[PDB]
Amino acid sequence: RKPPKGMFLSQEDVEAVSANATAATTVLRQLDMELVSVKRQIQNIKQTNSALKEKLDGGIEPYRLPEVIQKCNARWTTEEQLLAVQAIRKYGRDFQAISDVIGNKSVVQVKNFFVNYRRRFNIDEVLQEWEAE
Amino acid sequence: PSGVEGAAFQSRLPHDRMTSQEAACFPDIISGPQQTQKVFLFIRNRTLQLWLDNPKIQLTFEATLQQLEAPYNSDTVLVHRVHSYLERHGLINFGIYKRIKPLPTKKTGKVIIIGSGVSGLAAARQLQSFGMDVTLLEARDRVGGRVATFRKGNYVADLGAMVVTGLGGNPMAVVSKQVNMELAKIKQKCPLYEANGQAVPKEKDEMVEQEFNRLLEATSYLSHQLDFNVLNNKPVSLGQALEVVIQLQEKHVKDEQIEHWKKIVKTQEELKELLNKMVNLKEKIKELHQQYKEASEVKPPRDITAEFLVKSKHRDLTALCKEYDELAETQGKLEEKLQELEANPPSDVYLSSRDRQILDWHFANLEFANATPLSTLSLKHWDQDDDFEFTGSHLTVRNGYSCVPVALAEGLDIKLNTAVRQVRYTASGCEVIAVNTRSTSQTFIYKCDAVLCTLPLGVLKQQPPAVQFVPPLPEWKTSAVQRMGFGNLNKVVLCFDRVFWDPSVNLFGHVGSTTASRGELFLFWNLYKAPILLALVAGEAAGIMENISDDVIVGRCLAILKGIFGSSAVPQPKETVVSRWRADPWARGSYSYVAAGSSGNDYDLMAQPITPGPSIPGAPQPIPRLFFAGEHTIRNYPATVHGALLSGLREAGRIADQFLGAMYTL
Repeated sequence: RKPPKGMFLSQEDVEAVSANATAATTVLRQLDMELVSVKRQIQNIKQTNSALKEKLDGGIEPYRLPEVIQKCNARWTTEEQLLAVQAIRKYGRDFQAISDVIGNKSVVQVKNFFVNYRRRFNIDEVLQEWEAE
Repeated sequence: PSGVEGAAFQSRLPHDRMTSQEAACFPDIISGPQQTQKVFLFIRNRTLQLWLDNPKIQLTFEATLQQLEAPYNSDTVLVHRVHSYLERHGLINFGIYKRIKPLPTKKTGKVIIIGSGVSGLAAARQLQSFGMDVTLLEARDRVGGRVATFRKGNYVADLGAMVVTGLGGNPMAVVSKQVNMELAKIKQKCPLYEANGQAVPKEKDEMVEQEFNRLLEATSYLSHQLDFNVLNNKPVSLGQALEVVIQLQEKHVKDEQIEHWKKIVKTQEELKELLNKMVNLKEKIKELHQQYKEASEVKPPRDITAEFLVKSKHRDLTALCKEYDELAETQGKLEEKLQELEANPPSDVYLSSRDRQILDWHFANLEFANATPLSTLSLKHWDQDDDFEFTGSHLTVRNGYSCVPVALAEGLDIKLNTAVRQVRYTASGCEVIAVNTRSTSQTFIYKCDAVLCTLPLGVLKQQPPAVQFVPPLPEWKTSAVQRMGFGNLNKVVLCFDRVFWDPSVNLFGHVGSTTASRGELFLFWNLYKAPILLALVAGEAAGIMENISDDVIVGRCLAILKGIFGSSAVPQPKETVVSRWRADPWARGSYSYVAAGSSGNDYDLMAQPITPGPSIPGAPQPIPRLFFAGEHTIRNYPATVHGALLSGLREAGRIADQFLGAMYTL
């Protein structure tokens, strides 16, 4: 009902190797040359990728900045308020970013400040200006 | 099996059902109630048992009934019918037995038997056993035909049949008890040795052998499961099918390397895209860092937009530094996959050149068994006789297979050196016209009620004819003769003064340098007590080595043996004999094979008798006059000795029923 294990035979393949006297030798060179075709396509993208690998020498190590560990605070200095209105103008509604700029306000009291100081800092007009960019 | 019921097995009969034979002779019993069938089956098996339990004396009907006991000894006509059916068709009292009831004083009818091979001799004894006058016409100067034995001094070596293929159900088993023959088992261990001179390592000998067997089973799948049995209106052979199966395994190897290296590219380019996002992200972090240094340089206290610019650029730079790090784990993951994938490649080749050479030996072995190139064997039908294989160990005859026939020829009228040349059969009888082999002038005429032809299939095949049939054979018979295959197979007997081989190995192989010469002396047999090594020539090599002198042939054998055993360990042989069975005009081949475009039905065709037309128009249809026997007439056991013998027993029962009457069908 099934061919022996380790033997591959398909009604499809068998017709293909019997269509003529050399249709056997044909189909086996079509795959010999397709196999060389892919091997030199590897050694070619393996040499492209060896060059791209070199441009990344030393990584991004001279360019990292030490992280600042800062306890998260609750009161809003005038300074932190002005940093925030400027992050809104730059980052729209990316609370994570805005919370990273201000440094000692986490992500929720960013949300709270879009609301408490919505009137006085004209936060609506700011977002529209950010929206057109 | 054992009991009354190994009797049925050892007679090639089902123990628990009636055969078409018996339905024909006992149509009352087979259409009768199931219980009388079981009675008959027991009576048959019990009589077969009594004969088998002692086959050196005739089993008379009334010795039989003396030992069947009730309820089975009650119906004495059923016991007399059963015993007579068996005796007539050679299932009991056949071969060489002591006769209780001595012969009828006067014969009845006259049969001429062409050929005194085993099939001829076995019919001749049965006919003479039945009351007929029998004469055998034999072209050669010895009996046995293709059972040919060499004898010089103490050297003994079969050039023809050599092996008994198992005694489980083999009629040669009965003959072995009847005629003493030294039957010696064949150890099936066969070490292969390449052309270099040195053994195949067990790692390979077992790889290739398993691959040979898997390739064979693969052709069976092509045949019976995909109906791969015709190509370009021609029938497919075993050789074509093996070659297609090999090509598709080679194809699948290339198909595997393709989709493996195509997984290396799919991942080697997913890398390419990831490095390109990492150059462009590093060049963006090169530039943000510069911007953050410049903005950090504006010394404080500054206004809040310039404090925003330091804060901003610091967030923006760590966001891109986070992103470049996550594209670094990912670069790592892909860099290992490529190390994994490239270190786990699939098979480079299906079979290496050394491998295919060892695989050719297993193909040479198979061309040896079937005595013909695999390109001639029918794919569908070449193994159709495999279901009837005997059980047990294959044996050889230490005293030469010639002793069997020579033993059967005792008591029989045998004209040697008598070459049949024309067979004339008419509505009123037959004349066979033979000449003397020494001088073809001395012409002989033999008149008879019937002719039994046991001419080898290669003689019947000969064009122009060696034997003319008058009237010619009908086309249904001559077409079977063309369609069937008659193969070829030769032996080289090497007679030495001393054993220089491994005595514990009966046989060992030699792997050929090329496909074309895979059967050229690819196997060596050592079975005789004395120092005799036999070398076989199989496949396409067999018919080509018959155009090459004995000395050149013996030369190549020595060379091969020198490489396997060392140049100083093999002396010149004392006596050498090279067979040429295709050249032999009384054989023209070794034995039959199921050719592509043939089938097993052609073997039944070869067995059908011929009935001539009426002498006077309007006369009633005549009796059959020309009968056929031999290894090419027994479809279930062809190309063997046991099958020749069985066919002789068949025709003798059929001739006797025709000319002496069958009084056991009432």
